[PDB]
Amino acid sequence: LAEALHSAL
Repeated sequence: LAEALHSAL
């Protein structure tokens, strides 16, 4: 989650 969310935004 941390990584995916960081890149998504």
